[PDB]
Amino acid sequence: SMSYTWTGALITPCAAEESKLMVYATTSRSAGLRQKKVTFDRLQVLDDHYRDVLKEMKAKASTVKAKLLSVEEACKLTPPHSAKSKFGYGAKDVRNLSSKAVNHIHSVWKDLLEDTVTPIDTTIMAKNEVFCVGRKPARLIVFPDLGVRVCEKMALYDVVSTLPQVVMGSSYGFQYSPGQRVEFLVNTWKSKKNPMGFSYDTRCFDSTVTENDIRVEESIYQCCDLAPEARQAIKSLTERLYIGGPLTNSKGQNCGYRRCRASGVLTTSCGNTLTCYLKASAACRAAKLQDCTMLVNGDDLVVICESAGTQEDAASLRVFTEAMTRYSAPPGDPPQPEYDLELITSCSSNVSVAHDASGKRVYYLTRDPTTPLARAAWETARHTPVNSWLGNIIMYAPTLWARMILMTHFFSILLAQEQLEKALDCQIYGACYSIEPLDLPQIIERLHGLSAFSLHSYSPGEINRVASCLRKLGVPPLRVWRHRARSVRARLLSQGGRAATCGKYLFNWAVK
Ligand SMILES: Cn1c(-c2ccccc2)c(C2CCCCC2)c2sc(C(=O)O)cc21
Ligand SMILES: [Mn+2]
Ligand SMILES: [Mn+2]
Repeated sequence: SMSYTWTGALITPCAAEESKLMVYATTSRSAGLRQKKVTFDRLQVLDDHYRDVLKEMKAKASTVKAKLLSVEEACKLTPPHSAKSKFGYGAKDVRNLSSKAVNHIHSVWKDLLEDTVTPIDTTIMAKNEVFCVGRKPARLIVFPDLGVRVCEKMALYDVVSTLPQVVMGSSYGFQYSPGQRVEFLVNTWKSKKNPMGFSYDTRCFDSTVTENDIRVEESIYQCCDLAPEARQAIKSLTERLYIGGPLTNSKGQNCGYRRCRASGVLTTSCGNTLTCYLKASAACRAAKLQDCTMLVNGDDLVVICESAGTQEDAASLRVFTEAMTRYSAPPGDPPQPEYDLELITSCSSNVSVAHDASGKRVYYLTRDPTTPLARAAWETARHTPVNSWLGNIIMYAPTLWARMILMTHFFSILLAQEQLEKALDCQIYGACYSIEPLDLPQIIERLHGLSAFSLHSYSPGEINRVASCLRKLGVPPLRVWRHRARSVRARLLSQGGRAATCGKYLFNWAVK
């Protein structure tokens, strides 16, 4: 079946959007190009490898017990800036347990229990994201109304937060902080006698997810020991929402119909990760890969196994790809065997190595800095809700580029504007935090360890990547950042207190 059908009505913005300050932001103007790419017929043919892996996943899922959340619990766990309901209340009313919201949520719940067939309405919007130099079109986001979204937590929050780690174990990527993720990847790599690894990412993954895939996911959830109302709600959600439904634009027009994964539902991440794990584990068996270990984060897969030799390895990957494709998930770019862990990129990132103060080798997670730099650039001139700059500084604190460029430039600006003490909203790991810049040393220490303030002797390859990207983008070279940092550090130190703590920890590297 067609992943989507379209009426011709346009995907419309609900606010002024911005396409420029090179660096661009996606807008609804490009929605059409995305629509075209994401619209196609799915062919899927399952085989015994698939059935066998599924069986094993269900056996694990059958050891999980999950509860319903009360309306109140689901209200409190609703994010503060999520889109308001069409029924007269918003997130803040949900979070503060307003009778309007609570009564509507209860009525949505009752409807889900009493009707398991009527397709539920969704809104479709174009995502506004910043990229750098062609242009990629806007990604689409499909979500139901706020009341429905609270009900999804009621039925499934306890499931999505407990089940995936049980079914997928160490392969469930979302359990890992950056350093833990590296630790898993390095230990896996070092465990193989002659390691080979590869990344795979599916072309339009959400569009490739079929009705059957979504029903198989539901059948995994129903293996859990659940309350009878939960079972009914999960069924109803699956039939009325997850498998598909009508799409409405921001102006209330009907845009069409969805027969694939909606991107804006509670189960998107868990379900995509489970479905990718299922197809990829079965594809590892088809390909006959030896001593396979997988890491999955949605449709971002890394596989590390024992090499069977160069040509053998190249042929097995084609076999893996062929299996993935029969299962509905062809790659954007064909996977390539890698024999150096540093060269495997997944979730836009890769493992690299540096040295701590003692000279000990320390592995850490990095990435190509072009997008982070471009987003930081945007945020110097505009301003937004996520403050990706700050998020990158935190998640990529041990990297040469976050330390030399992002930390420097941003403290430079905070100092100049006297806003060291002003908290900033920052979206990280799906949550919105209010972060004070002076709190960074503690945050980084907790997330990455003290060695993050002491890494040196970066790998040549990583240093040259940073240098190249700066050259490509016309940003000053590393020597200038070091000079700037020495100045930033002196200034911080001059202020004493916590400002000095920042200078000392964040900018220890810039000292002579
Ligand atoms: C060009 N440029 C950029 C930049 C612009 C577009 C995309 C990425 C980085 C930047 C970004 C500014 C925000 C932090 C990362 C670098 C800077 S700083 C600078 C200077 O002369 O001091 C020049 C630039
Ligand atoms: Mn993909
Ligand atoms: Mn992906």
